[PDB]
Amino acid sequence: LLSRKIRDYGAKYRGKEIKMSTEINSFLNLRNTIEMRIGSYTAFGVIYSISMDSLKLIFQEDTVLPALAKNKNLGSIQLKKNSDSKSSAAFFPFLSVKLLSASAYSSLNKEYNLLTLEFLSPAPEEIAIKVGKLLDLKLGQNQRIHERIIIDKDSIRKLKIDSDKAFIKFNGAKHKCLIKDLSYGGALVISSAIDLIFSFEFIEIFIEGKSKSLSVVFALGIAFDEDKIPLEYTMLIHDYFN
Ligand SMILES: Nc1nc2c(ncn2[C@@H]2O[C@@H]3COP(=O)(O)O[C@H]4[C@@H](O)[C@H](n5cnc6c(=O)[nH]c(N)nc65)O[C@@H]4COP(=O)(O)O[C@H]3[C@H]2O)c(=O)[nH]1
Ligand SMILES: Nc1nc2c(ncn2[C@@H]2O[C@@H]3COP(=O)(O)O[C@H]4[C@@H](O)[C@H](n5cnc6c(=O)[nH]c(N)nc65)O[C@@H]4COP(=O)(O)O[C@H]3[C@H]2O)c(=O)[nH]1
Ligand SMILES: [Cl-]
Repeated sequence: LLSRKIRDYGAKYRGKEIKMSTEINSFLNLRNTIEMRIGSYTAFGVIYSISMDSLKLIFQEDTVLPALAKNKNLGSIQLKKNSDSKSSAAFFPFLSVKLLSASAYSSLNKEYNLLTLEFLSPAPEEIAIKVGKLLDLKLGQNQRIHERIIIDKDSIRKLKIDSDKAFIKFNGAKHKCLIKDLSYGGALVISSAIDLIFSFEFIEIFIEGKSKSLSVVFALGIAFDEDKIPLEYTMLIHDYFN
């Protein structure tokens, strides 16, 4: 019944995911740090996204990925509940996984792998049913699923960007703007539907998007083109939550 609903969501949402943020971890009661075991080898990584029967994990390069290859691309992971507890009660049993895919990328002169891992036995049903509900909301595009990061003294310190200064380009002209908020999928900027390019100085990152709201200086809401978002931007937002 619950099992059946989870099987239906598995089929419906094959290939889809929910990116992690503070509010998602809170809802799911799932810590974002996770231990992988490959025989007696062990390493901690961070969850990037979760799906109905798989999840994506970030590790440093030259750690888990070669270790998995030596073990026929099988390992086990331990999900923990969203607390600092060291009690047995905070942990789910280790679950068997198999590596489906991996990519390589850079951050701050350090190299990382993003690993897609499939559960070889049922994920905890309490988590699976909530991931399916989040995927229903993502499909609908009727309400927000993630928090937006408001740009202020505290968040600018945590984000790996230097300031609130950015640029908006549209109709062959580039204007200054101030970033007011950021999220995985867009931004609100202030300055003085249309296609545009949002950019800011970084290690200039350019993101193509479309206007969604304007209101009066002018506050402009932007939806980044969903299939084109630079991995470096996505990881900047993920880093903020981690
Ligand atoms: N198309 C589009 N327009 C957007 C989007 N984000 C903001 N806006 C526009 O900007 C207005 C201000 O949004 P806010 O200051 O975040 O203030 C919002 C926010 O606090 C809240 N709100 C509305 N929808 C949601 C939602 O799905 N989730 C959450 N958490 N808050 C929401 O209600 C307030 C007023 O909402 P509105 O009267 O609708 O007024 C919204 C709406 O016209 C977006 O993703 N898409
Ligand atoms: N940081 C930031 N991102 C922005 C802003 N405006 C749009 N976006 C981004 O653009 C995505 C798609 O906007 P939508 O197509 O209007 O699709 C929106 C819209 O239909 C609705 N929605 C969300 N918030 C509001 C709101 O305040 N008011 C209204 N009327 N609808 C909202 O829910 C859908 C999904 O919202 P999200 O998952 O947040 O996904 C939003 C968000 O990632 C902005 O002011 N700041
Ligand atoms: Cl997502």
